[PDB]
Amino acid sequence: EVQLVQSGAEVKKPGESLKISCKGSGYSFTSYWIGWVRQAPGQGLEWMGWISAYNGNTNYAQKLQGRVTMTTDTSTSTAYMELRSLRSDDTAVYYCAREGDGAFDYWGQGTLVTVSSASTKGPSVFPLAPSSKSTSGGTAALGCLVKDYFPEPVTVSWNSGALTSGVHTFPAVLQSSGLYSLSSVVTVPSSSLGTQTYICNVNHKPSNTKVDKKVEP
Amino acid sequence: TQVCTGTDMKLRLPASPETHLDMLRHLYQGCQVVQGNLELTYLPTNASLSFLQDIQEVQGYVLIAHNQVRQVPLQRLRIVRGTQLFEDNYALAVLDNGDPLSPGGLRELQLRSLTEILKGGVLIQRNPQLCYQDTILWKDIFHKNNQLALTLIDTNRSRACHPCSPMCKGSRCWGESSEDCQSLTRTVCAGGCARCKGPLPTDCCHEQCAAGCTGPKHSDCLACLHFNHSGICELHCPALVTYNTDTFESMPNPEGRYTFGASCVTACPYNYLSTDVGSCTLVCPLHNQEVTAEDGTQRCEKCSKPCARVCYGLGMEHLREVRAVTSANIQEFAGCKKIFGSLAFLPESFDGDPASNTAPLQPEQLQVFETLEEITGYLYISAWPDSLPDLSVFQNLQVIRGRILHNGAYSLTLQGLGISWLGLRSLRELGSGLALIHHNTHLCFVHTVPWDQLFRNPHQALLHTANRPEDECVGEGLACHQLCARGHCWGPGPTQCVNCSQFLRGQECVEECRVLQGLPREYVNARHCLPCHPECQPQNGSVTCFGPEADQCVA
Amino acid sequence: QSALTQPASVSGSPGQSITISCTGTSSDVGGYNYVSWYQQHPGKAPKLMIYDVSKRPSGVSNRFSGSKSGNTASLTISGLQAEDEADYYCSSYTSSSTLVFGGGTKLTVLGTVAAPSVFIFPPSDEQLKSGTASVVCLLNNFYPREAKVQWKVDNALQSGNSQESVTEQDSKDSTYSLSSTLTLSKADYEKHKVYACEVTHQGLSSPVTKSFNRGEC
Ligand SMILES: *[C@H]1O[C@H](CO)[C@@H](O[C@@H]2O[C@H](CO)[C@@H](O)[C@H](O)[C@H]2NC(C)=O)[C@H](O)[C@H]1NC(C)=O
Repeated sequence: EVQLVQSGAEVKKPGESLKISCKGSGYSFTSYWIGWVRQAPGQGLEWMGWISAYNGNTNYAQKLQGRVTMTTDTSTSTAYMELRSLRSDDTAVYYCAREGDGAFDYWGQGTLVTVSSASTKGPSVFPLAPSSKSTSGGTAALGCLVKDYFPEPVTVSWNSGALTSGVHTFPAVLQSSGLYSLSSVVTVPSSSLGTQTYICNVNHKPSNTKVDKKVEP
Repeated sequence: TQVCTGTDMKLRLPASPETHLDMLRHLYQGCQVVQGNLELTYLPTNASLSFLQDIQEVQGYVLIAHNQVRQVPLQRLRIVRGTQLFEDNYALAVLDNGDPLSPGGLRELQLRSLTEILKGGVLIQRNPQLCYQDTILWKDIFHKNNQLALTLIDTNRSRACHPCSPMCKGSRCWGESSEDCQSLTRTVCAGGCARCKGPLPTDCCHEQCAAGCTGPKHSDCLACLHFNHSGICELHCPALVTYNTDTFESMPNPEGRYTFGASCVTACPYNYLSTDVGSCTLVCPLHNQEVTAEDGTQRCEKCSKPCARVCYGLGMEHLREVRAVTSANIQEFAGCKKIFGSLAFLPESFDGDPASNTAPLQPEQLQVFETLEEITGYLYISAWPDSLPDLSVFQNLQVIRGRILHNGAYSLTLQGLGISWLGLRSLRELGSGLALIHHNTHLCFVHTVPWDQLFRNPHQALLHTANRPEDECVGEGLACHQLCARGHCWGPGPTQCVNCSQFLRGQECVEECRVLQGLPREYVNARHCLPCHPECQPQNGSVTCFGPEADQCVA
Repeated sequence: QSALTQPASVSGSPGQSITISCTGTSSDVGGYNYVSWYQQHPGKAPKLMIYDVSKRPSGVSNRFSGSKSGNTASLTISGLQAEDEADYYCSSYTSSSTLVFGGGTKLTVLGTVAAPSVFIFPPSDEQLKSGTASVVCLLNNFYPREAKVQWKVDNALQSGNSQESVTEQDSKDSTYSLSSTLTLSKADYEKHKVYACEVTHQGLSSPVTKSFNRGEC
């Protein structure tokens, strides 16, 4: 089918240059234009520009000018957003999408590009705990915790994903110590708990520290 | 130059794909106006059409079909007239410009000067990569008085369209550029006037204009709706002769003009006959017959009793429906020196036609054309009996005029034949159009014909391919007999020279005539060698003759 | 340069139904009809609905219907099928050959003004050792988007340290959670014995409290 597949996520230091790739398939690549939009963490969509994959013509943003360059390569069906002189705050989601009548109908998966001055440190894996001391009259809650880490994201799956029930996770927040935190509680029966296996997959591929942390009474 | 003639192939498939574009480039190369039909079909995906780029008018319809080029550069085409129409409805047709078995296909019409369409409608269909056609306000293109404004546009696509340029007022464009924005010239005008260059009445175009204007005057037009007679647009051209109000006797009108296409012309162009009224034609009006001056040209004039009958060829009164020359009609050419019409000989002809019990034409009936010396329409040969090595039966043919061209382009066509040389010895001129000689395995002596000498207009050429290679001709020995001046022949021998750099005894070259020696005894005139009396001087003395009878041969 | 304006605001009541607005200038939406709308669910690409001002791709629900006099710019949803909550985006084509996005608006449907379930957590004898002792509270199921949290570090109304994020309006039961915890390095935890969390939400019967102690079992 129609597929727009982008690069793995990026982490870049101030002064450096980013270079995301977007490979389209299953549709005739030269036939359509390709555009680039980005989303700074919890914020608005921001159109960056578009490319003619047929003739190479490009419109850009007027705020990014000097600093962008989109290209394609017909032979390999790929588009190449390139953002130079990265300085913060370009941090965003960075989609590439296939352009219809001034409008995009098929996107890429996304590409988190993170630009901060600081280096990479992992999370703080902690099991908060519940017994009858934590009974609200017949149903329970429990979940691990994540505090003081870098950079995003932090997958918190629950029992190999083989329990998507009552699991309710929070936005990362920037602390006074400069690194984020959150939670991850599973609404499940204090009909069951402990007795049941509530294992949290607290990944951090930025640290590559796959952590299995099971929480029980 | 300025004017060219179109073509009339319709949808029919190019006999010589390898010369087909090379044809087109020749016809349209410098051309600003095409009296005829702009037909661009079958063009292969990577195919330079830069010659098309000067065309402003198309007098009949425009047909772009079965192509794969992605552009067809007619930015300058400005008005079509739809004199004639595709399927009798359309002044502009784009069909089937897709793919059949970086895709192929036309992507944007880009007809960005096309404001006028005088007669006929628009049919666009089956074009996979074609964008913006449905952006276009077609009723602004169609003339007011245009009776045939029906329109049949398809939008099925297999790709999608960028927006129109930001400069597009109302977002109607012939393509992705600013340059492609549809200029409006009819629906937005002040008052009921039919064309204008702006919304103010002050912008209204002179009523004689057609596509728009730089100003208010009939000097300020983009195209004339009737006749361009100098800087000025008028409804008709000045008459050729003013009458005397008492006598009513013709007096030559000093500032009088002929009409040629849509122009007021001083004198008719080369291959066209001028006429009593004031028109330039390819065919005389009803009660006329063709004249000729010592001045090489021809005129039409009226006749003394109901005119002396003449031979009509194919495509003409009576034969206008018939595909081919055949036994059922071969007799009808009994000893004609000049045929009004064309001859074509098809497989159909020499093979039988049992579909209506008509007999296979025999290699010897063809001799009816031995007297033939002028053809007004074209010659088209595609089958020809194996027996005959050449086209000798036309060895007295001296002019093919082209006035009617095969498929709109070819005065001379020999193809798929078996002949071994050409033998049109007395063919001194192809009046109009191009020759296409292709796919004749055994054809030598093409290279020898000085084809540049036959042609008249510079949009003319021979297109040849799949013939016997000259290398294989020079090699295997066949070549111009040494008596053939400047090396040009139509075949093997001294019978076949185009010019004789010694003398001519009949239809043959001879290094000397028999005025000194030699048996059946002779004498010399205008480079020839004519016989003397059955009984004049049998001698071995000096200069023994001077003439034909016993009147002048000195005894 | 030079974003369109929308309100983050629509609200509305399950069943039906309200409309978003765009709007922007003669040079953009007020001049072009290449005006398109997007539905973004949290942490996903945008969905394409609808384009040209008023038209729907395949699969897009009936009574998504944008149209209107420029310079606005007006998407409308009609039955509020329950899960239509998303951030919503208008975009337009531009006299500068550029795509331009509106600031977005957050659609959010109404329903029962529910009351919170409040479990009470620590962080762990795994947590404390690093020099950290976070006192924790979640806000399970409720409405609307504000209540009053008031930690009890042995009865002291501290302020600062009471961190905060918020999940998207729960997609099956129209509710909010909310992140409320306490910054507590191993320095500020020792001479306090009782630790309660009071969640004063307008939806319960009066301010409700549920309590954890420092060293039971
Ligand atoms: C008809 O009038 C004359 C034809 O003799 C044309 O005058 C030329 O046409 C264009 C621009 O007008 C240019 O080729 C030349 O600048 C003009 N003068 C020349 C050829 O020296 C005129 O174009 C024709 N007008 C129309 C409307 O067809």
